[PDB]
Parts: sequence; C-alpha cells; structure tokens
Amino acid sequence: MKELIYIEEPKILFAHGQKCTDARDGLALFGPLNNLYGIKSGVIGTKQGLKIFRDYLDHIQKPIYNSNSITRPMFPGFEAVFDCKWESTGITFKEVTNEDIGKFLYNSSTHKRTYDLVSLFIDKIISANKNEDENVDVWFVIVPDEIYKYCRPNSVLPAETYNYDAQFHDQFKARLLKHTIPTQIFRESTLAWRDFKNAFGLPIRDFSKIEGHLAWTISTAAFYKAGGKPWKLSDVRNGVCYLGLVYKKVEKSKNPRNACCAAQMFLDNGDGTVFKGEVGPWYNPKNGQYHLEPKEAKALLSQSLQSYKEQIGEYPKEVFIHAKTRFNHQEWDAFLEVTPKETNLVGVTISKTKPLKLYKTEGDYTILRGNAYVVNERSAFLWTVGYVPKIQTALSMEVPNPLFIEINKGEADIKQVLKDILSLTKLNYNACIFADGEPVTLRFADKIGEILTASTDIKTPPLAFKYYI
Amino acid sequence: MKELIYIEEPKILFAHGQKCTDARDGLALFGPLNNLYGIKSGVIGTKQGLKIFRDYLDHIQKPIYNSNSITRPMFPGFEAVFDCKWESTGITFKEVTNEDIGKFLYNSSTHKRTYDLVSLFIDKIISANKNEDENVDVWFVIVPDEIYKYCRPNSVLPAETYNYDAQFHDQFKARLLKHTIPTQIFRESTLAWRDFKNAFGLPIRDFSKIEGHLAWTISTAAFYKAGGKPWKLSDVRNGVCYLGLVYKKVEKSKNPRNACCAAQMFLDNGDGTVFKGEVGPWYNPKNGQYHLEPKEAKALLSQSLQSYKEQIGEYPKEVFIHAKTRFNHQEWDAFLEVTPKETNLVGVTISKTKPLKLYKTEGDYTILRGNAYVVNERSAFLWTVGYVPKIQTALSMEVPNPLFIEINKGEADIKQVLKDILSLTKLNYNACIFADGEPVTLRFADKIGEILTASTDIKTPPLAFKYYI
Amino acid sequence: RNKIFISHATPDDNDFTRWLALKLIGLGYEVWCDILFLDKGVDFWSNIEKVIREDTCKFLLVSSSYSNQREGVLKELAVAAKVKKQLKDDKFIIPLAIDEQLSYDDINIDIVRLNAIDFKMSWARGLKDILEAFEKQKVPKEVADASKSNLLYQQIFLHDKSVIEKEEIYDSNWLSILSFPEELRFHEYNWMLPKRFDVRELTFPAVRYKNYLCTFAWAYDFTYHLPKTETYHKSKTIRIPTEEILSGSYDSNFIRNAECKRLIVQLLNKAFELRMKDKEVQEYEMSNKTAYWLEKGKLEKDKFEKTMLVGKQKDKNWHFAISGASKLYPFPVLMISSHIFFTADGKKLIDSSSVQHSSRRRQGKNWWNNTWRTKLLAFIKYLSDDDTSFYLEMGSEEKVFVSNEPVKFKGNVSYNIPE
Amino acid sequence: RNKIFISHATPDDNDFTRWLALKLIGLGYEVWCDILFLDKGVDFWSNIEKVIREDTCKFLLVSSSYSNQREGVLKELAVAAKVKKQLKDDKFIIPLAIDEQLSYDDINIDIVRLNAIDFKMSWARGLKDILEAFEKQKVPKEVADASKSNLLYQQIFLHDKSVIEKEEIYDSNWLSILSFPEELRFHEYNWMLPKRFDVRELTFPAVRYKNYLCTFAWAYDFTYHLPKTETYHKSKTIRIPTEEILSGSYDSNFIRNAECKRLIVQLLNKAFELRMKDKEVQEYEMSNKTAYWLEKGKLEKDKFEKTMLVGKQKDKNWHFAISGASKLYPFPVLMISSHIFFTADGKKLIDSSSVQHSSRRRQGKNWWNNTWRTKLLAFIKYLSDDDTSFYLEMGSEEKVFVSNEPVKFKGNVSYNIPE
RNA sequence: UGACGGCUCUAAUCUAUUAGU
DNA sequence: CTAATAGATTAGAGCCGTCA
RNA sequence: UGACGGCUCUAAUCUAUUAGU
DNA sequence: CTAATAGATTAGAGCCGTCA
Ligand SMILES: [Mg+2]
Ligand SMILES: [Mg+2]
Repeated sequence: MKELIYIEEPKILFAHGQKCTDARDGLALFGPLNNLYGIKSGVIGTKQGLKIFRDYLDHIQKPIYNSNSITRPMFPGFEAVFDCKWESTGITFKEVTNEDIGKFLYNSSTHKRTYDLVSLFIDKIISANKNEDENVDVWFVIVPDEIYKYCRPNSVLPAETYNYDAQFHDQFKARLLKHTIPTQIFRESTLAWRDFKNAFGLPIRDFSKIEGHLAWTISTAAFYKAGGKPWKLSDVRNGVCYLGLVYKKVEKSKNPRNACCAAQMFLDNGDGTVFKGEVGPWYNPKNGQYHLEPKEAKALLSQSLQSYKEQIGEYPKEVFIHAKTRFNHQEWDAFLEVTPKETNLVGVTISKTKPLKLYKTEGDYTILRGNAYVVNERSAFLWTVGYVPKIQTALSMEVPNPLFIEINKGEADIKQVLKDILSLTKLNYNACIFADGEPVTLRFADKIGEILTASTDIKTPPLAFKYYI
Repeated sequence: MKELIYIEEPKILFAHGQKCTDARDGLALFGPLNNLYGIKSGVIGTKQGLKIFRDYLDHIQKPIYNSNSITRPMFPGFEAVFDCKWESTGITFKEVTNEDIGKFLYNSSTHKRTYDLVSLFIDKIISANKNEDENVDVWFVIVPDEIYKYCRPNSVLPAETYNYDAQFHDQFKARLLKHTIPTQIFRESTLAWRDFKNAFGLPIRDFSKIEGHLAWTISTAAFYKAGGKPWKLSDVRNGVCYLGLVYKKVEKSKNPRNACCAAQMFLDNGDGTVFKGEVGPWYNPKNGQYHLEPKEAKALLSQSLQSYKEQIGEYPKEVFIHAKTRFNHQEWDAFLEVTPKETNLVGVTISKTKPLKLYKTEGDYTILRGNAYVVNERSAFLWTVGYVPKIQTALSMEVPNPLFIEINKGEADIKQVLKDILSLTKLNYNACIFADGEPVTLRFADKIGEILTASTDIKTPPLAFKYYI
Repeated sequence: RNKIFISHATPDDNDFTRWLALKLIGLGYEVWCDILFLDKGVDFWSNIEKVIREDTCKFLLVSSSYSNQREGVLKELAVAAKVKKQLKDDKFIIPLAIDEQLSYDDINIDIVRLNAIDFKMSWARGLKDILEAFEKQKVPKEVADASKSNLLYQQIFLHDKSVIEKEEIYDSNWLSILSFPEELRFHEYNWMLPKRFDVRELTFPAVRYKNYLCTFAWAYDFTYHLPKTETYHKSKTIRIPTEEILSGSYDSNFIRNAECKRLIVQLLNKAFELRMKDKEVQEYEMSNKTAYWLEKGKLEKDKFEKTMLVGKQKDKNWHFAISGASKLYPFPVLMISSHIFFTADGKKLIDSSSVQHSSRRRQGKNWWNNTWRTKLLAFIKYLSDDDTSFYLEMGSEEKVFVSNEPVKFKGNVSYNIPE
Repeated sequence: RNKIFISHATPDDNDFTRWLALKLIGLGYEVWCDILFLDKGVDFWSNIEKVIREDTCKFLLVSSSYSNQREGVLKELAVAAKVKKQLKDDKFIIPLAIDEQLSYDDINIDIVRLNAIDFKMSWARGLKDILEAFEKQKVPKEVADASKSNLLYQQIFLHDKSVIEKEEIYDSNWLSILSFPEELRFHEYNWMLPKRFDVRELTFPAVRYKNYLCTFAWAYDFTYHLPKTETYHKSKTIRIPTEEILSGSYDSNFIRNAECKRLIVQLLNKAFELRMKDKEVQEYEMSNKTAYWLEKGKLEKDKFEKTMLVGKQKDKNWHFAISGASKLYPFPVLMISSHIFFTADGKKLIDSSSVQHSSRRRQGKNWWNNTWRTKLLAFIKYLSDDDTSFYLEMGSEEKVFVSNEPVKFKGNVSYNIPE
C-alpha cells in the first residue's frame, strides 16, 4: 500500500511551431516539418503484384471511413496532410517469372530456397538501381503468398554460405546494407485481403473498420523512409544523451556469441532531434553473460560520446544507458574509465515480466495511462498501456501489465527518469499509434540487431533508420 | 567538277509527341518527356561558396536575357522550361572549413595532396548518404579556385600512390562508383564571375552576353543528373544496334597499357531509347597496340548480344561498331564466331585528320552543316560543323574541318551510314546545344574511360551515365 | 463583414466541416459555424439570420447525400437567396461538392448549375481553390498568424479535458503475509539423517543446507519420517530468529543473509504447495509453475456468492485457475496471478497444448476487469478459513496467516468518465 | 463565336506573345495576333474591327510599357469597351502585368479597382490563373488536338527560314596533279654508291631500296656526286611505268603496289620541298611539318593581285605561310595548309611558343572565309610558273605538272546569305 | 570542372629497306 | 568436471484479438 | 512481414548446498 | 638486338575565342 502519482502527457512539436499529443490530429491539422516534393517507387513481383499495388495506390483516392472517429481517427488523404505526391504513375516494374519461383521449390531445404528467393528479388533490385537512368526513393516488394505459406519451418512431406538465417525478410533486408537502397516488403495478402477468404464465407483477415489505421501506418512508413520528419519532440533539454543496449544470440557460428547493438538520441542545437541507430556489433564469446567486456564497453561508450561531440562540440553532462538487464561492477568501471569528470553516468533497468495487475474497484474500465507507483527512492512502477482520456478507449483489451523501472548504478531522480521514458514513446516512426509499450531507444535496437545478424559480411553498417525498418 | 550530296537535319522527339529540330525550342515550347516533382539539392563546400551558389540559384529563377536573341534562343526560367521545382529553400548544406582546405594544400606533392583533398570531400558525402535521413538528388560540389588551379596532371614548383590519376575531377568521379552518388562540380569563378576580377577592373570571364546559354547548360545538367530525360530521337531504325569504341592510355598502372570502353544505343520494346554503356575495360599488355585479342573481342560481342537478348528476346539484325581505329582480321575472326548466322556486323571508322577545307566564292559565311562528298562505296565526308540557317550562325570559327567515314569491314549503304552517324550528334545531355560535331557513342565511351582509368581495379561497375558525366 | 458561414449536415459531416474551419482559421480568417458554439434553447435562428444578413461577407454550403432534400438545407438556401437579392450580389453562395456518388439527376434543384468546388481529386486542391477565390473576392484579413486557431483549439477542443483532481481506490493481487514464527532452525544430523529420502515429501516444509535441515519446525516434529531423531541433543541446533533476517540485521560467517532469505522463500512456497494439496484441489502441470482448479460441481451450483468458477463453453467445460508466488520486494507479499483451463466433460483434461491455448484465447475475450477481479477475490476467499485469514502450516503449531483482502493503492488524479 | 482576341506590344514582345499563343492553341483556345494570317494583300485594319464586333467571344489585353498611350491600343480598347457595353459583359478586358518596372504609382486611372495578375516571377502561375478563368467563364474551346500546334510550327515558325536550292561553287585546297613521268626507274648500283652516302641530300630525289636506287631522273643523272658511275650498263635497271602503278595493276615479288605508291608519294613530297626552296621563300619549322613564308620588302607593297600577304598588327608583323602534303587517295592531289607566322620587324621571327600561339589566336577574329580563300589563292598564283601549271623538278626533262587552280565542287543546297 | 569549337608543342606503335651484332 | 534440489535472471518462438 | 497488445511452450546462465575426485 | 631514312596511324596535353 502506497500512494500513486501522475506523470502527465508529452508534447510533440509539429510544423509552424505548434504542439499536440496525438500524431494523427497534429499531422491532419498543421502538417509535417519537412517538404518532400514527391515519392518515386518501384514494384517487384508477378503481374498480380503490380495490379494489386496499383489498385491500392488508387484506393487512397477514394475516401476511407473508420467506424469511430474518436476511437480511431480517419485518414484525410495523402496530399492533404503530407504536402507531397505518391501516385500510381511513377511505378517502375521488374517482373518476376512465376516459372523461376516454381522451379526453386525442389531442394526441400529451407535455407537454400530462402537464399535463392532473396537472390531472385535483390538481383533485379540491384541491377535496376545500377543500370537504369530513373531516380527512385523507396523500393516495394510484393511476395507471393504461397512463398510465405511454404516457408513454415515445421513442414513435412505428406560453410561459406552456411552462415545465413532461414527467414526471407531479415536476410532480404540484410543483403542490401552495402547498397543503401530503402526497401518496403509487402505481403500480397495484406494489400488484397477481400479476395482471400476461407470456408466460412468471410475474409481471413478483417480490415472493415480498421482500414483507416492501416492506411495511416503504410503512408507514415513510406513517408519516413523517403526522408521526411512528420513530428518531433519539444520537451527535451540540453546535454542529455540516451542509449539503449539490447543483447541477442547470433548463433550460426562456433559459439553462441551474444552480440550487442545500441541506439543513441540527443539534441542537435538546431532545435532538432537526432534519433539514429548506433550499431557496430560488439561480440562476447561467453555464453549467457549479457555484460560486455571492458574493451567493448569502452569502445561503445567512446564511439557514442565522440558522435555526440561531432554533432554538438562538447560532451554530455548526463547520459542514460537504458538496458533490459542489470549490470556488473567491472563493466560500469570500464564505462567510468573513458567517461570524463563532469559527466554523470546513470544506469536504468526496465522490466515488464513483474506480476502486478491493478483491478478497478468501482468500474470495469482499465487503469489510467500515466499513473505511477513510486516504490522507493531507486524504483517505481510506470503504466504506459491502458486508458487515455483523449482517445476514450483502452490500449490493451485485458488488464494491462505495468513497467518496473529501477535505477541500478548511479544517482538520478526517480520521477524525471520515469517522465523521460514516457516522453520517449511518442517517436515510433514505424507505426502510427498514440503510444507504445517500451521506449524506442530499447525498441529499434532490437530491429537493428535482428537485421544485421543474418549475414556477417557487413563492415560499417548504415545508421539511418530507413534502411532497417 | 565533282558532286556533293546533302543529308537533312534529323529531328528529336520532345514531350507531347511533338518533333522540333532544336533542343532549346523543343524544351521551351513543349517540355521534357518525364516529370520530376522537384530537385532536393545538397551543397558541399565553404560558407562563401555556399553564399555565392545560393545567390546564383536565386538569380536564374527570373527570365534572363542574352545579347543577340536571333542567334541564341533565350532562357525564360527553370519552372517554365523543365516542369519541376528548384529553389534555395530546400538546399541542404554540409560545411568544409577553410582551415582544413588550406592545411591540405601544404604537402608540396600533387599526388598526396590531391588524395587527401578528395578523401576529405568524399567521406562527408558517404557519411551523409548512409547515416543521415535527408534525401538528396544531386550533390553540388563547390570547389574554390585556389585549389582548382593546382589539381592538374602537370604541376611544377616555380605505396599505392602511382596507380591513381592526378586529377581531382576524375578521382572524385571514380571514388564514388561503389556508392552511386550523382555529383556536380562547380567553380567559384563560374558562379561569381563579376566578383572575381583581374589587375584591371574587368571580370576574368565575360559572361555579360553569354548569360542565357550558361543558364541553359547549368539547368539541363542539373535536370538530367537528377533523373530526367530532356529529349530523345524522333526516329530510330528497329532491329539495328549500335556501338562505340575509345582507347585510353593508363597512367602507369604498373605498366603502360590501354583499355577499351563502349556505349550503345537502340530502340527497345515500348518505343523507348536505351542509352547505356558496356562497362569493363579490356586491356592488352602490348604498348601502342590498339586492338583486341580474340578472347576479349569474343567476350565483348557476347556480352553486348546477351544484354540485347535479355532486354528484348530477339537477336539484333544489324550491329554497327563505331570506332576511331581499324579492325584487323584477327579480331574480326574473333567476331562472327559468336555472332549469329542471321546477323550482320558492320565496322565504321571515324576520323578528322584529312584536311579538305571547302570555301564559298564571294562570300563571308562558311559551308553548310549537312554536306557529304561520297568518294567511293566505302568512303565519304561529312561536315557535321558548319553554318545553320535556323540560327543564322556558324558552329565554328574560321572554316570547319570535315569527318571521314570508312566501312573497314562489312557491307551496307554508305548513305545510310552517314545518316545514322549524323543522327547520333543530337544526344549530348551535358549541354543544350543545337548539334554536336562528334557522334556521342564515341564520346561517352571516352568519358567513361577517362574516369575508370583514374582508379584501381573495381568490380561490376555501373552502366548509367549520370555517375560519370 | 469579415465572417464566413458554413452550412453542413450535422452530425454527418462534422469532420470535413471542422477540418475546413480549422484550416481557414489557421491562416487568420474568421469562420462561424453552428458546431463551433453550444448555445441552445435561446433564440437561435433569429441570431443566425441576423448574423447572415448583417455581418456576413461570404456564404458557403456543402452538399452530401444527407444534405440533399433536407428541410434545413432548403431553408438556409432560401435565406441565402433572400440575402443575395437584398445585396444584389451574384457571388455570395458557393457549393462545396463532396458527394461523388450524388448524380446530377438527384441533386437539389436550387443548386444545379452553380459553380461547385471540386473536392474529389484532392482536398488540399479544394482548399487552395477556396483560398484563391476568397482572395479574388477580397476577403478582409490580418497578418498571417495561427494564434487564433491555437487559442480556439485550446479553449474548445480540450475544454473539458484538463487535469481533474479526484480520489480513486485501487485493488490488486498482492496479498500481504501477516503472521511470522519466532525462529529458524538447522537440525544438525551429522551422518544421522536420510540422504535420498526426498525431503520435499514430508508433512512439514523443509529446505536442506549442507547436512543440516533449515525449517521453522521443532526437532521432535516430523519424527515419523525420520526414526533417528530422538537420540539427539538440543544444543546441536542453530536457532536464528526471523524479524532481523527479514530486516537484514544478520551478519554471520555461518550462513549468508541472502541464502537464508532464499531458504525462507522456499519454505513459504513449500508450505503453500502442501497446504493446497491438503485442500483436495486439482493440479495442472504447466511449463514451470503449477496452477490450481476445482472439479465440476465442487461447490453448490458452481457458485460462490454469485461468482462462477466452473462453467460450460459450447461443447466444452472450463475451470478458473490461479497461481501464487512468495516474493519479498518491496514488502512481504504473496503475489497471485490468473489463468484458465479446459475439460472435455467436467473431470478429465484435454492432452493438447494448442487446444488449451486456443480455448483460453477464445474465452478471455468476454471477460473484463471486473470479471477477473471478482473471480480472483472470490477464489481467494474460498481459501480464507474463519473470518479474514488462512493458515500455512510451517511447524508443529505455527500458522502463517495470509490475508483475504488485496493490497489497496491510493490515487489523486482521474477522469470524468463521460460514459 | 469561339474566337479569343489577345493584344500586346507588337512587335517588342514577339517571343512571349508567340509562346502564349502556341500554349493556348495547344490547349484548345484560339488566339488572334499578327503571327496568324501572314498576308498584307487584304485590308489589315477593318478585319480586326469586323472580327471583334461579329465573331469574337472573349477579349484579352496584355499590359506593357510600349502598349501604354498607343493609338492602336487605345482604339482596340475603345472597341472592346463598346462591345462589352453592348453585351453587358462584366469581365471583358483582363489586363496582364508582365513588366517589372511598371510601378503601382504610374498605373492607368481607368483600371484602379480591379485585381491584376503578376508575371514577374513565374509565368506558370499566370497561365494557370488564365486557364481557371477560361474554364470558369465557360470560354468556348475548339477541337483538342496537337495537330494545330504542329501545323502552325511547320508553316509559320519557318516561313522565311527554309533553305533555297541554288547553284554554288566550292573552292578547295586540293591542287590536282595533271601529269606524271611515263616510267619509274630503280637503278642498280652494285655497291658503286657509298654505303653511307646519304642519298637524300643530292640534287635530285632519291630513296634507297635493296641494292638498287629509286629515282625519276636519267640513268646517268646526278653523277656529279658519284664519279664512279659511268661504268654501268643501262640495261641493268627496272622500268615500271607509272601509269600501271597508279592503276592497281603492277604487283611483283620485287616490289608491291602499296610500297611503290608510297615511294611515289615520298618522291613527290621531296620534289615539292626542293621546288619551294628554289622559289626563294623562307621557311618556319613546326613540330612535324614545314611552312614556307614571305619576308617583308620582297613583295611589292606587301600586296599581290589586290590582296595582302604580309600585314601589321600593333608591334607585330604577320606573314602568311603554307605547307605541302601529297596523297593518292582518291586521286593524285596536293593538300595545302593555311598558317600565320609573326615577326618583330618583317625579317626576324619571335622564338616563343606562347607568344606565337597568342598572336595567331588573336588574328583569326577579324579574318573570315573570304580572307582565307583570297590569300591562299593569291599565294598559289604567286607560286605559278606560266599560267596554270606549277611543275616540280624530277630530273633533266621529267616534270610533274601541278595545277594552280584547286579542285572545285558544286552544290545544289545553299543559303540566301541575308547579310 | 557550365558547354562547344579551332590551333600548337610533344610520344608512341606499325610497315618497308639498309647496317653494326 | 559431472549429476541432482531450489530461487532468480535472461532470450527464442508460436498463436490469437482489433467490431458489434 | 501494415501495427499493437495480451498469453502459452521451450533453453541456457548464475547463485547456494549435496554426492560422484 | 641495336641505330638511322620515310609514310601512315594513334593518344595525351595546353592555350585561346565565344558580342558588337
Ligand atoms: Mg516496418
Ligand atoms: Mg557535367
């Protein structure tokens, strides 16, 4: 038993120097910060893919209706919001012969067919980019649904190139990092789902009242990948640099080799936000140890601090190294070795697998979003999914799980640290949602890690987020 | 008394299907073929260079006038001509401080200082291409005059260092092939020609009467390098494929040897004109030997034929091989062994050594532009440079010097060969001029060769032209 | 006079009208609309007519399928026609065609040849056309500033959406452990104890340590399973109390405080398992933790104070289940979770993980916060023995009382919950 | 009436008016201006008034400095105003401001309450506004086809711009060789000539070949330098007629056709060099070839046949020089090159590449086709021997007669040369 | 390198013959 | 260095609901 | 892979004590 | 192999003019 508290809602700075809380309303009211003049696209896939992509592009011309405006806001049109053009006339087509796809389903090995299909697509993409005089921005892929149907690992019949994953999407994105060509992979079922039904008279996937949110998500992603900045934070102070470390298991080698991939964010002195990945994979041959060796710790911290100095000029006064795990004395001392004097070093640990669900005594609706339970000077509980008065709906259908935020090494106030976490959940550019369940400094690090682990032939990988999401 | 024939001036196909003889009038009356939505322009250089570039880019928006309007068609404005947006609000900047440039030009060795300056300029471009989010169509390098005048092959004072050409431009264009970055190099003298002066109170370059033409050339370069197709040929024979050859002497790449490069044109399916090279130098160690050993010749012809078949599906009926040298029996026996039976190989050699200057009796203007003195069945002349009735001026001063067309190998009508050579003079995208004095298949090959020769061994080079010119 | 009136189909076309009005205001143009204000009951048409006739410079009407053949639209058109006749102004009414399917055969007779602004291609193009037309008509305006739009958004959009201080009361699943014993005991049995007896099967909880036995129980107890206990001296037991080792006031080289706390946790968990085995309740084997559920018909009519614990779904049965844990952070708690399981007829399980998972997924859709809370509390009160508590035997006569009321939490900020 | 009238400042704005007319015609709107109806036989004034009064739908005007206070512009404006009053057309005149220097203080008093469309920055916005005005005002349109624009470009743009067939005679720098000596002679000197005699420096052309000697002269010719030559039978030599060599007929194992033709070309070049050295003409040595030039004072008044060969440029005196090249493709010729060389005072050259290049490139600006032609022909005439022949010395009697009138070509395509 | 054109100073390779090796 | 008995941390995969 | 949320089945690792050294 | 005599070819560099 202890009293709760409230941690408000963040503000995000749209065009004209205006403010709001929901990205949808702000974008549909004031407009984006960047003026992209147009978008050029190229579709790879059988003629069915070209037809479906063209129909979807022409579909946004017709009005899109959502069931409820307050619960799920509608889509007021591409050009009416984003101040650009994305039409079905700049489409550049590279047909994939169905015979090539069919003839490749004979090796009966998932790795070989996955590699062969990834090659069959990326070869055409690379050759089109290299040997064609048209200028493109985003490349779209429309995979046949039977390919994904036959890629299930649990399927039975009724070493130079062996270090590759068994997934189409991860490997496909992996082998285009040395060409810097932004790509969006589409499953043919998602675009054309009405024609996909089951033995019940109804579509397999229902988007009837949630077509508007799908249009929002796809439009926002395709705008971000082409060099746009739809919204930006405004309550960020100076001197603060955030890092999020996420550990993985590369496997596909002599040792488990738990790699580490990070992200970085701070202020750029031009009233802008620098949300970029920080990934040169650091590897630990030890199994199960989720702590970095002192050399790796110094390398990671020094690279991040050098990037901060190059962007601004002087080192930060406060760095928050977020992680999903705890830390040990040797790693923190290794951080302290390279860290300057007037540079406070604070460690934060965030967890969700803590059984504590609050049931409302009076009503049946869920708990308020921004509530908190301050356990102690060095720990507190933050709710990020639930009921928001602006949308008048519940983020999670059931009783949501809170977040167990604790500070491990260093000293920092336990409400400012919790307010920054809630303030960092408004910059998820992959999806158009009011809020997420994790700070993005620990969310996009996972995607960065999972992309550049399928292949290990990459030196100095890109840092922009348009080649990863 | 001998007889001269006349070959008419070919037209070129602009937008709306209209056919106009001059490129300038075609663009100022109908417009370019495709539609760019804008030019996301980036600038790399110093602050003064950026200021002068901004002033110049603001200068050409308004209609700008020549001196003699009858001789030179006018430049009315970028938006009224090229149908795309280009201003100084979307300019993206990346500073190179004066201290670094000054300190790099202090080694007193041209090779090392050029290497350092090129690396300085190109690391920023590579980093901004991989790490940053902004989309840039063309990078506009603004090199100051104080370092331009020293980046020359011959410099006199008043270890993989000998394998690279001592030129800033070629090194710049050949060090960016693996990243595929369109790039335009500018000088501080060209932009602010009024500000730059001499001992007397006059500008070094008098542009007070060549302003419109300068704007036309700069604008068409900026339009084409961003992904545009300003004009195309009106009529191209179907089933006939061309070629072009230029030999370039290397700068002591462990031995004095020579390479061969190509660039072809033909009408593909869809009534379009493909204009794309055949990259990959083919050497021979013998010094001064401008021929192909049989293996290289077979490889070249096989690659060209396979590319044509892949694009179309039918073998070419006629293959024209333009060159400035002569074919010996060895390399023509190398050909015709991979050539299909239902295919015709023609060898045309073009040179301008033979001095036949023709004068007009009691006149002040030179000869016309479409003449030809057909000497025999396998020889001719062609006055690609001369007086033009449309613009009432001569393309050259003094008396122009004719061409020579000889069918060293093969059989075809000489008149058709002259007409085909005359049509390949209208496709110079580097400048908006009425007509060229040299077929472009033997000039873009040279442009590719001078750039590929200025670097080390590089695999799978691009075939598009915007990465070289 | 520096005003524009928009007539629409309330509430069918609220979104488009609101977006257009906010866009127009953002550039500094005054826009007057019916949905902007909420003054109802007082004379409303008279004020509307006076505003239209006196200080209205431009009038626009939007047309939709709903707006077609409507009394309000016809009356507004009549008023606009009267105003135009009075002012002798040709350009005073401009339709805004937004219904693509509204064919010209069924459009209003009052608007059949009027110049209608096209919004079918792109709404931004229509907005630009509206702005150009207003500029051509010389609509009065001030310097460009969205301050008026920002003020309207602050004072209208988020009027009843500010921070409201309201006390709230919360339930949870932390059940605080109340009663604790006097001391902890290691019963030294140097080469005098069974080695592979599986000491986790005795009638009293036990956690081993070296060759000792760490439990709160007395030496004389559980002698049934250990015959060689009587021939033993009481001086060979290391007694350690409980309160200080909970508070961390124990620093001895014999056992580390963390290890002793771990043994405490294990004793509590084992006592819970044994006692729930004593209740004669069924057991489910999940991946790591074991849940608890009743048979069909254990209680009267499968109910406990109007709370259902065993039911039937389609041709299948379901039993509510819970799980517990004994953690000591931040304060001694017995955290409780919730799960659901399925039985084909009412007494036998289905040996299929996929079927169980899908069945749980289907059922939980219709259960809300109140449902889970009621079921959890009611199942907990089934355990509680007499009035407020339940015991976990951890010795000869030592009972550990676990409460039956969830830990409460207090909050000071809430919402008005407008249904 | 489907006709639209456009007025401007004829003819100070031909380009802009032409572009606007073509762009409007290609979009289906006709334009009446001086570009159309290129004929003056019919009355050029009454047609305008008749068209305005009878069959003109929409009238347009373009504001410009030249059009202001113009009698014709004022009369057209008055006629348009009368037509507008008759038709009661509120918007019948639409002025367009295209001049940046037209300040708002000096605007016409007639138009002061009407908005003006700007054209200073970009014409695209003005064209779009004009199109919107035409489409809104129901301005009539013709058949939509690019054939109108194509035909107007074909028949109006190049009206007085087409080439006219006419006979013209073209002069070259190809002096045709008229005669050759009948036979070529390889003379067998069985080591009678010294092994290091350097036969290239004797009085007559000579090229070594095998153990024989190749020359056009007599068998016992140039014996001054070879005293031991008389003791040689004349039958020990090979006489190949020169008519069969320049016919592709002679090909023997002793010497082939190509080598003999090359030998003849080399001998002709040597003979030309000797002859030009025997005409008392100084020479300048280039990188690969040699040019022969006149000195100052050798030629009367530095002017031969009313044409000048040596002139003066400030502090430098220039001289006109030529070089010779002999070829047999397609027929025996002699290519003559045009060069300019400079002197400080008319007898001494300037020995520096930079200054020679600078002076040479500075001169060519003034000179043109006629200057080069007349100077070269005068040079050849000065080199002439009797009237039309200019032989080269090859021996006692053998001579190669080269014409002093270069080969002339005729062409059926020429331009009118509009001064 | 914003284009293009016209000149000039230089360097190879090949073919033929001769000659010292 | 191997095998069990616990508590306490960590990362993989797979499956289902979004409206009424 | 258009998102997000909530669950379920698995595998290491560490810590402590014990028996195979 | 080395060194000269020529005719017939090739590729590099560097400088100047663009109007009146
Ligand atoms: Mg994505
Ligand atoms: Mg260029």
